[PDB]
Amino acid sequence: SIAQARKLVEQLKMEANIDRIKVSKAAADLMAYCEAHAKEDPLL
Amino acid sequence: SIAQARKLVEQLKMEANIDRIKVSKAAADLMAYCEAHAKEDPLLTPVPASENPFR
Amino acid sequence: LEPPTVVETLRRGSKFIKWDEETSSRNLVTLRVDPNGFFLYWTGPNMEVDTLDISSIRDTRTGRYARLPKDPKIREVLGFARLEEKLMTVVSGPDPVNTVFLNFMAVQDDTAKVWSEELFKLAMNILAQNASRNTFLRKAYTKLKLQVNQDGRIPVKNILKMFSADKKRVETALESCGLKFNRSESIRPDEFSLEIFERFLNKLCLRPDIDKILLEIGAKGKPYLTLEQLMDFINQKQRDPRLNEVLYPPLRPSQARLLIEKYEPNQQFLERDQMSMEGFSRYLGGEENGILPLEALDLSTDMTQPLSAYFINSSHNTYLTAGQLAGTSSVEMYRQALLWGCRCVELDVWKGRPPEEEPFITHGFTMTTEVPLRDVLEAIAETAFKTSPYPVILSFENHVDSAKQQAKMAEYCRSIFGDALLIEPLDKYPLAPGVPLPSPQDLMGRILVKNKKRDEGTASSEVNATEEMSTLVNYIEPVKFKSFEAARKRNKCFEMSSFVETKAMEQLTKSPMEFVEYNKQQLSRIYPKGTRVDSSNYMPQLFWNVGCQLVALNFQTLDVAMQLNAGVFEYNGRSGYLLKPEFMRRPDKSFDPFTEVIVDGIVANALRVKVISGQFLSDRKVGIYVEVDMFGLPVDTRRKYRTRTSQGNSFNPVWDEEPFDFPKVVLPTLASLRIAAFEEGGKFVGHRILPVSAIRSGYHYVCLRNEANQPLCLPALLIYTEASDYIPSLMDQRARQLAALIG
Amino acid sequence: LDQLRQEAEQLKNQIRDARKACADATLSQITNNIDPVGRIQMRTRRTLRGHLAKIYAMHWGTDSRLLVSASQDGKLIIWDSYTTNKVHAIPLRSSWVMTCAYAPSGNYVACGGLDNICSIYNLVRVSRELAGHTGYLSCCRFLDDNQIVTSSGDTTCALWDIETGQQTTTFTGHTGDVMSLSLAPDTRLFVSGACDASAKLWDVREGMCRQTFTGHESDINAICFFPNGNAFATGSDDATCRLFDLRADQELMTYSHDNIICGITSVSFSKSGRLLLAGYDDFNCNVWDALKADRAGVLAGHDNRVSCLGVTDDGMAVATGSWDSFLKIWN
Amino acid sequence: SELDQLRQEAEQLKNQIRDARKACADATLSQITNNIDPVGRIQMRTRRTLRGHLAKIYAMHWGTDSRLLVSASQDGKLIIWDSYTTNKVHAIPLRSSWVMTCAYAPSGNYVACGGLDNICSIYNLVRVSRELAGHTGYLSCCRFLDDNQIVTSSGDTTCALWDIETGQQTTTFTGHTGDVMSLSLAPDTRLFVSGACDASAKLWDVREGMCRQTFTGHESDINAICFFPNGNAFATGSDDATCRLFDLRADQELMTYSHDNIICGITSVSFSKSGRLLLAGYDDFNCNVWDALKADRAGVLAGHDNRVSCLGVTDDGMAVATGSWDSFLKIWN
Ligand SMILES: [Ca+2]
Repeated sequence: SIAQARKLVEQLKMEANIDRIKVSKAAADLMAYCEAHAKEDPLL
Repeated sequence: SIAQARKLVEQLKMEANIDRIKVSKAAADLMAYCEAHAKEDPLLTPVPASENPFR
Repeated sequence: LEPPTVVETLRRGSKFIKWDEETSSRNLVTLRVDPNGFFLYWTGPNMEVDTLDISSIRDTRTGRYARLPKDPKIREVLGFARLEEKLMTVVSGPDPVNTVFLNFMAVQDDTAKVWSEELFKLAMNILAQNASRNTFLRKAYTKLKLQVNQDGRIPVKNILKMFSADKKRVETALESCGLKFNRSESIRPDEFSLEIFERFLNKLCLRPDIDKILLEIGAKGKPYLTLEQLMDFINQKQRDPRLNEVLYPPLRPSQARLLIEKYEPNQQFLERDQMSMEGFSRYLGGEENGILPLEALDLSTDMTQPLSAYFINSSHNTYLTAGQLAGTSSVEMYRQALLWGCRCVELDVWKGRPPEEEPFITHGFTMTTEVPLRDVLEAIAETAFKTSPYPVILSFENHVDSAKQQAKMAEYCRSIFGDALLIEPLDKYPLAPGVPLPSPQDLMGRILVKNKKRDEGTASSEVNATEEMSTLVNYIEPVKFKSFEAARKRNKCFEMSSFVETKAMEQLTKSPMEFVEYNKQQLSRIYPKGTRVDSSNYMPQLFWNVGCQLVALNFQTLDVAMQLNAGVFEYNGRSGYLLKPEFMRRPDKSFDPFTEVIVDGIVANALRVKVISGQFLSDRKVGIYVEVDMFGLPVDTRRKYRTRTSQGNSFNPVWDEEPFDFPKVVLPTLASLRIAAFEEGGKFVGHRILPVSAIRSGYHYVCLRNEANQPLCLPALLIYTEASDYIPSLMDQRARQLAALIG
Repeated sequence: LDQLRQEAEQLKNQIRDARKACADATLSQITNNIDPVGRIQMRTRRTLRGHLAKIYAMHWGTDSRLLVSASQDGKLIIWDSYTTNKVHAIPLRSSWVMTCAYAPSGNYVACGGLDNICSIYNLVRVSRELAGHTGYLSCCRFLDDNQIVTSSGDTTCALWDIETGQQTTTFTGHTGDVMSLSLAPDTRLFVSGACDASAKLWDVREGMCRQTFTGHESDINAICFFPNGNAFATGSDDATCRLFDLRADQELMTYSHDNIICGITSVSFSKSGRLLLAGYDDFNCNVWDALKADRAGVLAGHDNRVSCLGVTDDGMAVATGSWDSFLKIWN
Repeated sequence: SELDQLRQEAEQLKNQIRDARKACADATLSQITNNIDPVGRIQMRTRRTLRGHLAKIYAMHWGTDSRLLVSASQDGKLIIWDSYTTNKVHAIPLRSSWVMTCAYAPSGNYVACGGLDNICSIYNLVRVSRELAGHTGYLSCCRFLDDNQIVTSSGDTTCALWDIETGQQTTTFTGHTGDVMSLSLAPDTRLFVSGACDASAKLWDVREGMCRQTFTGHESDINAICFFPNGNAFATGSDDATCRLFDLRADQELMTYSHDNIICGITSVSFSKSGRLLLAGYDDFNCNVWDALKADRAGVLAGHDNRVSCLGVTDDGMAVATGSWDSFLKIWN
């Protein structure tokens, strides 16, 4: 039963070594996506 | 009661010591019969209308 | 109570010569009964399998009771010494007046006593009359599988006839499930299986009435309930909350695991304790989710109380089959009455002829057709105890004047009835002033005689009895009604006094409390006036609400009054005896019946019937509207409720509107619901009359009957009841109340 | 009674492994090296009007000219298939007939029915009145001038002697109704089909049930005997014909098909034994092959249920009796 | 002493996960898109009503050329519709009656199926061309990569990528606990996410068969998912009646589309062409189109009577088809 939990330890240890992308550039890129295609949208 | 079950075994008793022949010969006895009689059977091949009594 | 079981000598078959006196044509067919216990099918005269709905069988009389052939062409063919033990006639039909005969004749010895005993056991079985909804769809699938054509396949002209609201769906719904969908083609009976017919009915109709339930119980996105979401669906929404929960235990998570393993089709849901959407559309018309429980349908009432404290099903001039003036009297009408559940019949014995002196039956001074008396008592003693072993009260209108006809009709009853005619008083209850009447238990299997001891129509010109006819009158006895204070002071509880409908409305409203105070000791029958010459009926609820016992109707014309007196006597095991509620049979605590307020001593209920929808309601594309009556005490009677008519869109309409409330019913063990569904245009479809203290709450299928309480196969409703306890110029004072009840 | 159950059934599994030891090659394997008969079509040559109700049974003569029929009117009629002249007209005294027969001499024609009594007519009036069945009679066939084998509904058969009228031997051993029987062309043995799905093979010499055959799952309605004497073909209510042998002790073919559901009523063989003419319940008579298990033509000619057949000893034609009072002779 | 000493570290780094979000907690879209004007009042109309089904529609999928749409129903009848001329081009029956999904191909000559019978049956454009068995739960949603490989999502808490020439579970994915109700692909098909039943949104990398990112946030079921068209964000449905918008770069939920008088939960989510709109379905039979960067209702698409079961714009964003439970698959514009 511990081997189910020992999969989770190797599941969460790879969540530590992920590059942090902050929301300043990221959410503004989602802002920039809706503006770069703002006239190619037949439901507005 | 018991006697109908007694004779049920005794009728089945003579069914044990019966003899047989193989189905390869049993399907050869039938297959000899049809082809030796297919020349005159009036239902495989029809007959002339003169000898035919129903026409 | 047993489920309908087919014995081995009915599944395999026997060989029966079916004859008919009309066309004088007899074949040689082999009768069978399909293993569910539904139909009586035989391969026909031109190789087309006929049927007969086995719930539409009223009696199967054999032997000396059967119908003998009268034509010497048929008589010389069948062979007419002791061979009138192989006959069998199976009467059928919806009403008592309309009966068809199926004159069989067996070809082996002693196979007709076995059959006709085991067909009457299958026609009068409770759990195949109050059955499930899913049982009433296997009764409409077996009808489709039996009636094959000559080739032996199911014709598509039968599937386009049974579900025939719009045939543009059935031609589409057959073509999408993988069968032959043309107008003249055939489906083979082993590629038309119950798994396929179930898949046929899902494609046929669209069901938002079920899907509205599946949003309130929490099934949101996953196609399965849990065990927990079902275990508190029953104990929260579909549990009758009048009842004591210590004796009626709520549902356990080990008990609800069987409800999954009985209905759920998929295997990946069965092992995980989860029920799919098709498992819940199967459960709602299962054998546990019924509109009534099986404690109020079998013979479970306190049968120890005396005979003054019971509703006794009764009749008035029950020998007639038409209007009261120019009709035709019969003798078959007694057999259809005493089999239905009647327990008091009427006989108008009139003086016979001067050629030979023997009495007979006819209506006085109307030149109606006459039936002889000797063949009436043989049609009474035969069938008095074939459905209910509880006593029958004969009620003579003795009109003869000769002395020799009086003794001759006295010798008939002591000969035809045998030992079942109560000629002596019992040991425990002798006829002295101050005693009570016997119970139905201690009179079980006996037959009493009502006659004089030693706008009325014809019952006012009655003759003084003689010393021979007066020997049979023992317990129930007529005496001319003088007053109330003379009756209570005398205190002989073996007297009765008949009242017409008029003179008992002059004594229902003038003094109702003394009427109930008298109706706990003694009897009083009620029979309608002579000005209803078309044989219509007054409401019996006018005179049960003061506790009369033998309220008598006309059994021939089935209007809403006679559709009541055979829907309120279907309970207590169809025995024709119902116990009066507690404060109408107790000598200490009396009450006014006309009370606009609740009474201290009776708990009051409240009801909210919501009529959601209903499937397969009609043969033609037309709208349906539902009336929800509720009879009772005059402060309970509401007859104004009705839905709006639907559009006739498909097989099932949907009504989406407010529920019908009944807030304060003072006496709820006397009240009774009624849910009639009409066609748009007054044409009847069905009705079901339920009692009030026994009806469950929650989402149920009410499976409609016809106008004489025989089950219909396809139509039903999906209603939602909600019962709970209640948490709070004298004539015109009372005549303005009964006008909701008289109509 | 405990010991009797197992030692009887232990021999009943001694049959199956002895049957499995014999079943080396079923008959469909050997006949593949022979071409089929292809298509064969018969037409209605004569038609026999004069009956008034449903027709139940028929049996050609050994002189191969006449026949007989037994209607529900109780009107036994002897036809002539050459000129369509009713040669006699014999009225019964019990209109519930169920079978008839014909003698090899041509002089005696028997007919019995639901009235349990096998009357025998002379060629006119009854000569012998054979009674003793406590159930309904279902089929009877003549052996010779003096002996007739009947098949009642009291789960028996019989072997009479009509000069005395007494039963010589009661061929008992069935557990349900006995539906039909068929003698042998050498007239030494016969078969019997029941409502227990139990064909058999008896013998007229000793009186014993010699062999026993099972295999169907419904009633058995009619059985014919092969013109070799080696085989016999049965017909059941499960819309199948089968073909056994007295030596192989097992079914050898199974003449079934899809879109054939309703039961069977009467079978027979041809003169050689090549065909197997069955008469079904969906009003058509089929022609199978005794070796190929393929159809070869349908006799779609009747308007009600076809209830009896019979093929002449000269093999000229067949005849089908139906429920609409018609006898169609097909050649 | 061993089963406790892992739980001290099984929740140690998880607390570093949320504390990494606090270091990344810089702004939301309410404080960075507040100077953006809305789109106004959005009205649509029933352009074409595709009658032709017999029972509840349970899924649909658009084609590649924005013309053909498939629609599997509960009666077991795939119909490949033509939106331009209101045509039933094919009508493929099924051997699996209880359906809950359907698909189409990017090249456009293959269809899929699925449902309660645990089998995904690829057809050809009509005969049964393939079969995919091996799931021990109900099939719920299946999508296509190309003509050779197909992903599914099942009721046995496992997603599975298949091969269409062999018919076996080539790559199998594990890690959820409840059922797996829907999945969707990124527009590059390099990484696909799926939403479970027990309130999680996990991302599976297709090239390796092992997760790399796990989202949380819901308190109930998840019944739909769909991608933002640039492939760096996605959005889900729920049972708690709130859609979301997650950031695959920033690992954090960004915006909730919550509103009062909204008690029915979502059953279908799909974005629009330029990513300004988020459409949705509900149990009030409407189809509330939400503006993305303002978290606000902007239009009601109310043309049904029973609940909405599937929804989706085209590959150019011209039309939008909602398939309800009344067999009436509309097209809005
Ligand atoms: Ca009268």
